Amino acid sequence: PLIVPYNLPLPGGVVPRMLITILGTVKPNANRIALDFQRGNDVAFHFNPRFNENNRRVIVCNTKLDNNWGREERQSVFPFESGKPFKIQVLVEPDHFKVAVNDAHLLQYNHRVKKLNEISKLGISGDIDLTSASYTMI
Ligand SMILES: OC[C@H]1O[C@@H](S[C@@H]2O[C@H](CO)[C@@H](O)[C@H](O)[C@H]2O)[C@H](O)[C@@H](n2cc(Sc3ccccc3)nn2)[C@H]1O
Repeated sequence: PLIVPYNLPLPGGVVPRMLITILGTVKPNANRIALDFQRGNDVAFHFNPRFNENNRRVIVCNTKLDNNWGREERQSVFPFESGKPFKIQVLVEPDHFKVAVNDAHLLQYNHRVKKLNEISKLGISGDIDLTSASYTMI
């Protein structure tokens, strides 16, 4: 049981074949969740489930540079359900982050920030009860 918002240090940044696992439970009337993989103040990879944007559920992903959001990447495949236990796995690959939820592939996001070994924090926020956050090499 971890207090949200939660900061997970990623020592020496990320690297291909590093797997980051987030476990928790979605709150009963959730509206939003966010994962923010940060390089200093920049956000290399923002992963943002939205449960009610114009009465649709959507995943929004983006990058923040010098305090400005860039081009959003959107999709309607949406695996989360309010009130349920979830697992998000983010696997760093050479050209992209890959995300799987509850053991089903969800999306990939190409690397816009290229200094991977400087992406040294993961922020976890929004409408969840967070159980644990950790990493391993596969
Ligand atoms: O681009 C990614 C960002 O998008 C904006 S919303 C964006 O705003 C633009 C300008 O008005 C419109 O042009 C676009 O159409 C529209 O999508 C979101 O507010 C950004 N966010 C999401 C979250 S979660 C969260 C929020 C509070 C507390 C905990 C977790 N925290 N920050 C980010 O997701």
